[PDB]
Amino acid sequence: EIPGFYNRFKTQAEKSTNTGLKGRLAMPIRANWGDVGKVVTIKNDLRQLKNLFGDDMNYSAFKLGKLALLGNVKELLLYRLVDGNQKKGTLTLKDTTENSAKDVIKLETKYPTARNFNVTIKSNLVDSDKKDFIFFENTKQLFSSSIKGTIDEIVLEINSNLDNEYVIATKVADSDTILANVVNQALEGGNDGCTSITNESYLKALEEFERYSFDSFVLDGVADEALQETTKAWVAKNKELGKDILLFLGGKTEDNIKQINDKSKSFNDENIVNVGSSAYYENIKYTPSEVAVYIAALSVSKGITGSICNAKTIFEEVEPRLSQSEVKECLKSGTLVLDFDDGDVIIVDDVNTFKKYVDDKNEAMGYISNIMFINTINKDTSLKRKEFVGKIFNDATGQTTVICALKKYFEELMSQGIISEFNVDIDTELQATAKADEFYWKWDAVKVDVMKKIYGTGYL
Amino acid sequence: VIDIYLKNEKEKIDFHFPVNPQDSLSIKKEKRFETVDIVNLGEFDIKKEGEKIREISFKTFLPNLYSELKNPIEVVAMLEKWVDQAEPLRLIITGFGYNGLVTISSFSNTQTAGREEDRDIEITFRTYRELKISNTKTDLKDNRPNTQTKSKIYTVKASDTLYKIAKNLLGKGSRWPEIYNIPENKKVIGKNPNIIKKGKLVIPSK
Amino acid sequence: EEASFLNGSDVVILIDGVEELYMEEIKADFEQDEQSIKLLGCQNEISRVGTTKGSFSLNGYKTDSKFAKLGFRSFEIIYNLSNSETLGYESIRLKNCRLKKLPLINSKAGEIVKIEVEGSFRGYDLLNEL
Amino acid sequence: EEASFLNGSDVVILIDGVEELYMEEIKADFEQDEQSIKLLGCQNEISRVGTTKGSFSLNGYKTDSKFAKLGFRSFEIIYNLSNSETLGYESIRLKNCRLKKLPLINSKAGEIVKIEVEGSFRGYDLLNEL
Amino acid sequence: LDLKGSFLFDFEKGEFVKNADGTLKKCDKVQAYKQWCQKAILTPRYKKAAYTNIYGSEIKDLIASNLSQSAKELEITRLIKETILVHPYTKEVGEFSFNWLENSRLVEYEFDVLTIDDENIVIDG
Amino acid sequence: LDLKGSFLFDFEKGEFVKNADGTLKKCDKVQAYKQWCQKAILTPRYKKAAYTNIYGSEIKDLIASNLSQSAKELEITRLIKETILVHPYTKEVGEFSFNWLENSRLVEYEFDVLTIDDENIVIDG
Repeated sequence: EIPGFYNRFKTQAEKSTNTGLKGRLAMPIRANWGDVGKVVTIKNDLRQLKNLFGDDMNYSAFKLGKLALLGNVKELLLYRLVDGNQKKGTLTLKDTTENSAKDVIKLETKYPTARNFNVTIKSNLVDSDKKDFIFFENTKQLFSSSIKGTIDEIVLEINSNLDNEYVIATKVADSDTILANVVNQALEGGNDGCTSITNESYLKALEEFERYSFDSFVLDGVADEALQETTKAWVAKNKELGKDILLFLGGKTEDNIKQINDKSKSFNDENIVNVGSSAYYENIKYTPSEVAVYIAALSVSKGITGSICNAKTIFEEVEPRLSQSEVKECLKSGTLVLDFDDGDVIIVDDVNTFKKYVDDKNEAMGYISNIMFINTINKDTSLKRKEFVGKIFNDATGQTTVICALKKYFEELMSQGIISEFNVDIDTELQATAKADEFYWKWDAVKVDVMKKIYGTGYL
Repeated sequence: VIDIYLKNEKEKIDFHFPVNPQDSLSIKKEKRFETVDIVNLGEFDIKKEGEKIREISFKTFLPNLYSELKNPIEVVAMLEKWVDQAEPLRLIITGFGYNGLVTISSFSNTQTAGREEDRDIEITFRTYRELKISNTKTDLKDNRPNTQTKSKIYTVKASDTLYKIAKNLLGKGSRWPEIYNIPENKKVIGKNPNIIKKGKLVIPSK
Repeated sequence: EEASFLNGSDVVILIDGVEELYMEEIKADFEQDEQSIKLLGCQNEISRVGTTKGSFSLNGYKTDSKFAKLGFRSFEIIYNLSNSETLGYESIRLKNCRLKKLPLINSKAGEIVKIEVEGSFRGYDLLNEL
Repeated sequence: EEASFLNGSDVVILIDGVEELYMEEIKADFEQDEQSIKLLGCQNEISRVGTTKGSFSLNGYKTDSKFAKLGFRSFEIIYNLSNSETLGYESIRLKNCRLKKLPLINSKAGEIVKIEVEGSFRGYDLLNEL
Repeated sequence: LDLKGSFLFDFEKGEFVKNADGTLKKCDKVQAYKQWCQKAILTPRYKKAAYTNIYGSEIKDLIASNLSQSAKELEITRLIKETILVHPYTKEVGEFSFNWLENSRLVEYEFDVLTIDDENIVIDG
Repeated sequence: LDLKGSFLFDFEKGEFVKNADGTLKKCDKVQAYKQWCQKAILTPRYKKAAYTNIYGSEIKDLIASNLSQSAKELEITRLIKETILVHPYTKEVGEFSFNWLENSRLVEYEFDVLTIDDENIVIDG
C-alpha cells in the first residue's frame, strides 16, 4: 500500500476474543463442506468454522460446532465424518468458435459437497473480446470477474482472485475464443456424503483422533447404543495408553427419566457423562446427545479452576422439567440434568456417571471438575516424563532434578490457588528396582473445590 | 521512555524539555460534590455535575551542555513569556500518558551556588478549558478545541477567492467584508471585491 | 616499567613562605558537594557538580610556639614534591587557608611532643605538574 | 574442580584511554536504592527496585599531577581483566565518571607518595563477560 | 434525540449501494452512524471547506511530525477520540491499542461505545 | 491604528533619496517604521531638545560606564529594547546576541518583531 493513513471498521463480535480461553474438545462432525476424513483445529472463531465447514444448520457441523464454540473452548478438533460416496461439485465449460464446442476448462469445488454452486458467463457488455465470469452459490452471487479469452489466463484468473475459496478452475484444452455464454450452470456431480452415515464410519475418526491430544471427546449428537459402547471401549483403551480422555454422552430423545438413569447406572465410569434433558435455543430443539456437545465444551472450557456446578447455560428452555425428587434420582443416578430457574437454564452439581460406588475417597470422583483436575495433572506429568525416559542418567542428582521439576510444577498450581496442600517425594518402595526410565515417584494433593451449598440457621 | 513536549501555537514553538521531571509526576482527581446533612438522617453526598480543574507540577534543571538543546536563559525567557499567554498550550507526557491542553499557572527558576550555568526549574500547569458563549434540532457537539493559528497577513494564491479566504482564515466565510473594509486591504485589492490576484498581501482582522 | 615514584623525604613545605621542615606528615583534599538527583525517565541517578571545599591536615613534631602564636590568621601553605631519580617536581600552594583548631597543648609520658594541625583552605593553585 | 581464578596482576586500566598502570587498587560498585514497603496481607515485606547509583574508588602511587590537573572534568575508566591460564577476558567501561574529591596533597615520613581517588559514575557497559 | 438514518456507501468500492429498483440502499440510524464515523475519520480537518472546524480529523498531518513513538500514540488517541466524540450518539471511545508491526509502520485498534450501550438503573418509588 | 508612511533617508549617504522628478522618494509604512527605528537608536536621549523624554536612547552614555561586560550586555538589551518599544508598531524585540570580537570592542545582534508578525487564531461561532 501507499504511505498514508488508512482505517477500517468492524463489528465488536469480530473482536479477537479468542485470548484467554481454555480447553480442547473433539468431534466427529457431519459436514456439507470442507476437508473430508481428517482432523482440523479451530481457534474458537465462528467465521473460521463458517469458512471451513459452511453454515448449514441442517448439518451437525455448523449446528453443534456453534454450540461448542459458544462453550468457550480454546481449540476445537473437528473431524468431517463421511459415509463414503464422496464427490466434488464439478463442471466443464466449452469454447464457442469450434463448431464441435470444444471443452477447454473444467471447474471443481475446493472440497467435496452437495451444495448448489452455479456458474453464469455472459458477454462482457463493454468489450466482446472479454467476458464476465460470475460464480454463484444457488441464486446468490459469490464472486465476479472479467477475464481474457485465452484459456490459461481464465483458469489462472479464477484461481487467482480472493473470493474463489469455493471453486478451483482447471484447463482441459487450449482454444483461442472465449467460453460460451451460460447462466447458472450447476457444478453437478458433487456429494457431501452425509447420506446414510454408517455406524462403522465413526471408528475411522476415532483412530485419526488418537494421534492427536485433546481434553475431552463428544459424539456427533447421536444416541446410538453401539457407538456409545464402542466409544466407551475406545476411551477406556486410550486410558491404558496414558491418554486420559473425558467422554460426554446424551441419551436418546425418547428415553424417559427411567431409561436415562438406568443408562447412567449401566456404565458408571467417571470418564463418561450422560445428559438427561433436551434444551431450547432460538426455537431449535437440541436432543440430550446434541446438548452434550455444549455441556462438554463448557466443562472443557472451565479447565481446572472453574466448574459448572451452577453455570448458567446459553439455553433458553429445557423440555423435561424435573421436581426436586426427580432431580435427586437423576443426580443420584449420575445423570447430568439441566434445570430451569427463573428464566435461566442451569447445570446442577457437575456430576458424571460414576455414582454407584463413591467408596469414601471415590466420592470426589463422581464430579466432572475433580476428574478434569486429575487428568490434567497426569497429562502434565506425562509430558515431563517423555523428556527424560531413557534421556537422563538415572542417578540421585538426576532423580532430584526430576523431583525438582515436578515439585515446581505443583507449586505453580499452588500459585493458581487450585490446591491447598501438596507433596511429591521419592517412592522408596518402587525405587528398590529402578532402571533407566523406571524411576518411580509418589505424590498427593488437596484440590480446592468450588462452593456448592449453604446452610443457614436463624436463631430467634 | 519519558518525554515532555509543550506545543505552543500562538507562538508556533514545539518545546521539548531537555530533562525529565526529576523525582516523580503525579496527577490527582477529585469528584466535584457537596455534603448536606438532613435532620434525623445525617450527612449525605450530592454530586455536582461540573468537572474540576486539576494541576500538574514538577521540577527540572535546564543544563548548559548535554538531544536538541538551547541556552537556559533563553528557555526561561521563553517560558516566562508563555506564562502570560492567554492562549492555551498543549502538553504531552509520553510515559505518564498525559495529553491535553494546559496553561502554565506558576513558574520559577533558580541558580544554585555551583552549576551557575544551569537553572533549576519548578513549573506548574493547569488543565485548560474553553468557554463557548433557531430551528432547534440535534447536531454535532462543539467539543473540538479550536486551537489553531495562522499568520496575521495572507498572501493570495492563484485559485483563491475572497470568500474562500474568509472561511479558511476567519471561520464563517461570510466574514469577508471584515477583510475588505480594512483600508489597507481596500488599497491593495481592487474596488471590486470579487476580483483578486495571486501574490496581493491581505491582512485578516485581529 | 620503571621506578619513577616519589617519597616523602622529597617533600618541601613552606608554611607562609617559611620552611617548616619538622612536619613529618601532610595531606590536603579538595572535595565537591556533588548533588545526586534521580530523573523520571533515566534508570541511573544523575550527579550534578556543586561548590568545592578545601580541607587539609598537617601534623609534625613541635619545635616552637609557631602555630599557637599564629592563631586563626589566614596564611598560605606551599607544597613542593620533587622527583630525585629524574628531574621534575610538583608544586602546589593552598591559596587561602585557616586553622580549624590550635593544638594548644599536647604531650604524654616520655614521648616526643607531637603537634597536629587541621584546617580548611578556600582554593589552590597547581604551579608544576610532576 | 580446576584453577581458573584471576589475579590483580592481570588488571589493565585505561583512565580516559590512557594506561594508568601505577594504580595498585580499584573497585567500583553499582548500587540501587531498593525501596522496601510492607503490605497489609503479605507477612514478608515487599522490596521494589529504584534508581541506580554508580560509585567507584581508585587509589595508587603518585607519579604525576594527572588527577590534580584533571579536576572535576567528566571522563571514562575502562577496566580490563584477562585470564592468563586460559584465554578470555572481562572488559568494563564506566560510561561517565567524575571525581568526588581531588587528592591534592598527601605524604608522610619516608613512605611512598600514595594517591587515593574517589568518585561516582552515571552508568557502565559490559564489553566482555569473562 | 431522534437521530435519523442515512444511505449506505461501500467504502471498499467507493460507491453508493443501490437496490435492483435503482433507489439507493437506505439503512439504519446505527448503520448511518457507523457510516458517518468512518467518513469523519477519513476527512482531514480544516482543509475540506464544506465542513466547519468541528468535523474532520488530523491523523494525516501527524505522519510528518517528529514526535517520538509514544507521543504519536497519544496523539492518535487524542485525534481519533476528539473526531468521533463530536457525534451525539457517541458515549465513549477508548481501549486503544498499538502494534508497530515493522520498524516504523503501525497498526492500532480502538473501541467505540454508543449511547445505547449505557447501562440503566432499575428502580422506581 | 492607521500608521502612516514617511520619506526615505539613506543613512549611508546622510541624504534623502529623491526621484528624477525631484520629489523625495516616499515609502511604505513598514519602510517608514524601519527608518524611524534606526533614527531613534541613533538619537541620544534627553539631549536633543526637540524631542520629549520618550524618544531617543542612551547607548552612547553606556560607553563611559564602569560596569562589567555582562552588566553592559544587559544594559544594552534594556536600552535598545526600551527605545524601540515606544513605537506602536513594535510587538516585541529580543533574541539579543553579543560577540566581543576583540578584547574590548563589541558586536551585538537583536531581532525586532512587528505587530503584523503576530499569529491569529482561526475560529468563529
